[PDB]
Amino acid sequence: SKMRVTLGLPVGALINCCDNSGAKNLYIIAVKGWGSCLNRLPACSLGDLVLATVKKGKPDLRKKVHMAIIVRQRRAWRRAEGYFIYFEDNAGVVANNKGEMKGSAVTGPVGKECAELWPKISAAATAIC
Amino acid sequence: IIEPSLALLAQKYNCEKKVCRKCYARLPPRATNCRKKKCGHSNQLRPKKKPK
Amino acid sequence: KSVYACETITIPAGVTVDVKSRVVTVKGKYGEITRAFRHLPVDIQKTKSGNRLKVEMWYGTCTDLSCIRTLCSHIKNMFTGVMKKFQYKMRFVYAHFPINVNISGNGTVVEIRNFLGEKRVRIVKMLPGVKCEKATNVKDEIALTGTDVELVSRSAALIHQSTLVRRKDIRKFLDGIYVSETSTVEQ
RNA sequence: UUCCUAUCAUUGAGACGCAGAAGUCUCAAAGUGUCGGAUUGUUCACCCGCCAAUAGGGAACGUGAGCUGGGUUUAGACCGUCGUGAGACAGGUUAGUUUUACCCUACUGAUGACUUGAUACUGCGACAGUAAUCCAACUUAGUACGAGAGGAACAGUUGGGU
RNA sequence: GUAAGCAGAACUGGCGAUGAGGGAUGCUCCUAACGCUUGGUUAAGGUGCCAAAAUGCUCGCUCAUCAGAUACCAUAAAAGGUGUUGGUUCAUAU
Repeated sequence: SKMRVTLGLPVGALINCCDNSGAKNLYIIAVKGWGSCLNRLPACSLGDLVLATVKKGKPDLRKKVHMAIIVRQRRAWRRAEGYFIYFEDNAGVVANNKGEMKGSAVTGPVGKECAELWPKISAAATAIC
Repeated sequence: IIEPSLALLAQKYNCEKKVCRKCYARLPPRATNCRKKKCGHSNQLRPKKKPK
Repeated sequence: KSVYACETITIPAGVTVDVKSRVVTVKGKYGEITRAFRHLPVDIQKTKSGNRLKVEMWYGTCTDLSCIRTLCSHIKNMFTGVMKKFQYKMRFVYAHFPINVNISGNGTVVEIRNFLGEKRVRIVKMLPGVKCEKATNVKDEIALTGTDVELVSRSAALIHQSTLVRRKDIRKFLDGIYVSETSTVEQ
């Protein structure tokens, strides 16, 4: 039931990986709840579930299609209090087929709208926004 | 709760019918022909099935 | 095709009938119905001894001959209307969820709550000349009473249409409301 | 850009070897929608994924004074097979020019003469075009139904896609 | 030959070389073949209006939520219908 946020990452983007599962990278491949536009690259915002490969990381964790969630975003978006947040870097977390995160600890900041949706990623986060 | 007396009344409108073979129209228990235009007033009917 | 055909109708005692043109007023003690028959090619005319109402058509083809007896049955219903009324008893049926039914009895309207565990409320106004008593002492029953048949028996059927199951097998889920008995009140 | 329906999805029904959920069959239905990529010049095909669904077609096998020129189909050259040879191949391979609208109509926009006078303001609305459409979450509810696993819907609330 | 406004023959008649009237429209179908014309009569085909002539007369059948409507000709079938109108032949009024 997420509110719209500017979409900062198209399908092609290669982002950083927070958690202790051992992946350095996450290369995005598709997005959950993407409909139908001709020629539009499907893109993901803060907060939301995706699909990904790891490009470098632990060798069992490579060449598979994992689900991830997106946690920081360098593209700017408007909070309703009337200012524009934007983080330093794009980053995400490797996740199970339910929606739970795989590896428990989360480095970096996280967004408000990650912690607002997903209960588990709120707890393990160091400091939100 | 079913109630056996009321189940006779309830099954009368729902179960105790006939069916057109061709257009699937729900019919009275003692029809000969279907009433509809598109099956051609066809006289191939059957009983509406009932659970055991 | 056929040269002549004439059935006749017995008028009972406490009624009066005034067929000017095709249109037939029936006044009795309880109320009065008027009804028009300007479809049918037919000569309605009552008798010298004025508790009998003959009705006839010349030159009736075999399709149109079948409208002589349709007249009689409608006019007979108008008589037993204005004497005796037409009570239609309807009974509620359900498995789990008891269906909760209220009445603005003069108006009248029938809100139907909690049909098959639902939250949508289902108001059904009746036609002008018919009322709805909730029948006391017998559990779960609605009695629909009025002078006309076609006004009452629509108004009964509209409640059946409102309270209908969808998206599920109708043979198992018998949860509804149905006409039990056609009758009169007075006897 | 529009059209068709022999309807994949969405709307309202009917039938079942329909308990629920999930489906299969049929009727009214063309109002709305039918996607992102890897390989191939491909049309087709086959995979990875999403999705309510990724249905099939027509309009000079729609569409080159609209583009592109990868393919096919000139001239250069290479290989294999065939031919004594020049040469040949619905065999493979690489390199190879895509011209003109200012005419008529059409379509899209712009002024504009005149009609029981001139000139100014407020109007009427024949006729033509039309626009909205799908999904998810929260409660409804671990309720109905079921031996159990599983597991709905309407009204209400809140968002998202196109 | 699956068939074709396909290919190849036999008899006669046309079109080609040919208009006029009809078939809305059509080289080949129908009537009918042509010097310039006045009057009369028909042919094929038609008579609600477009359109010259019948909303003529007389007797049946048909109601279509895709009626039907004129040879060649511009498509329709197997199989159904307790829709209606008649017929044929058995069995007790149906």
